[PDB]
Amino acid sequence: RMVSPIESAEDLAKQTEIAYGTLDSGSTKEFFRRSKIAVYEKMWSYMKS
Amino acid sequence: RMVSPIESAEDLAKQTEIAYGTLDSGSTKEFFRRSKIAVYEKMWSYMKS
Amino acid sequence: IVVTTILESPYVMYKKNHEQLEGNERYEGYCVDLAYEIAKHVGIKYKLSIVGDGKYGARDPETKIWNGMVGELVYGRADIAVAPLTITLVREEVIDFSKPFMSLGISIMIKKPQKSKPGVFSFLDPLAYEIWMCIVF
Amino acid sequence: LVREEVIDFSKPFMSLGISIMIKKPQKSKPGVFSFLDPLAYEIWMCIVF
Amino acid sequence: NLDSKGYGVATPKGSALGTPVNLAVLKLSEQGILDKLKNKWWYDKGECG
Amino acid sequence: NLDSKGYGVATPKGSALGTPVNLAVLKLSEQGILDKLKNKWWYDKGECG
Repeated sequence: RMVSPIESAEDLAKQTEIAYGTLDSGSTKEFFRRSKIAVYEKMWSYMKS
Repeated sequence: RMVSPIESAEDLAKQTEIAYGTLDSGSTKEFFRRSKIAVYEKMWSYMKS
Repeated sequence: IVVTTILESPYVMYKKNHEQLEGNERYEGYCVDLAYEIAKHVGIKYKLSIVGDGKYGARDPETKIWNGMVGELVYGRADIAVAPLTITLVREEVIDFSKPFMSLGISIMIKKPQKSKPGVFSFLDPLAYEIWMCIVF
Repeated sequence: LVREEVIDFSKPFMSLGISIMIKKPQKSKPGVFSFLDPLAYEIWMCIVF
Repeated sequence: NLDSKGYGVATPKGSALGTPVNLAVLKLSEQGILDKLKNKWWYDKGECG
Repeated sequence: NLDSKGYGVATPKGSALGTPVNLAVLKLSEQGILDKLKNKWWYDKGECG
């Protein structure tokens, strides 16, 4: 009864057992590269590394 | 719920099951050697012997 | 301006393709960014250098010669050292230190606690030992 | 920074920061007859009736 | 922590970059840039989450 | 802590006591005298247990 699925980008960033990515050389990749939001910056660092 | 057996230097000093150490030659070892505080004095006594 | 440094993660690191890279673009890490920001604020052109012997700095008790980054600064081989160089009395007597950009200390590392194999008589764990004794009484 | 421009500060003789102070949580002392807590008083009374 | 230490930006004695570097460090500290770098390089790139 | 700050011993700009005071504070820090004084005035005289 306590299980909660992923429901936002913060949930993706916090966890580590689910990988995530995006199309290479696209608009989403540029969005994540240029983002100044903490969660999106963390996501960019993860995907790049 | 997982509880760590150690939560401070005092806990390290009191117990004896868990060993502890430092580098063979470094700033930490010199700090413990020169320490005049009772807790760190006891920790140094344990580590040297 | 020569910025002496020591290769120590995460302070300084080699990029995944540092072989094809030249100059400051080779390196990355906390102190690379710190040197970049300090140069920006002071407005200077700087080149990162890795001290040859890879030592923070100490005085030879026999030759009385400083080594490492402190040696580079003392003898004029470097202009600034952006590295995890602790502020100490001996070093402070031969160089100038800025205020601590990072504060640290001695701390305890322990393996993360992990679920232990159940004991043989772990079925008595829900109730305290005093409860069992008083139940018998 | 503002002060450092007009006076000379030595190295920090004591480090600090911004921290949160909260009223210490009162220790929980179970009542003598707290084993009746799961059910309301009216439930016990109506059970007797 | 069992003691207090700090990392500094060393400079040769009498150099003109001493005061500018000290003030740059203080500025970066007050602007939160040092904390941002610490978080980026310790936790954003951390592999544990 | 939400940030990192430090207390320092101030002096007039260009004063002759600047470097002696700085070295004295560093020596006290390395000798454990500052930690001893803090422990004395915070916990040894601590009304709480």
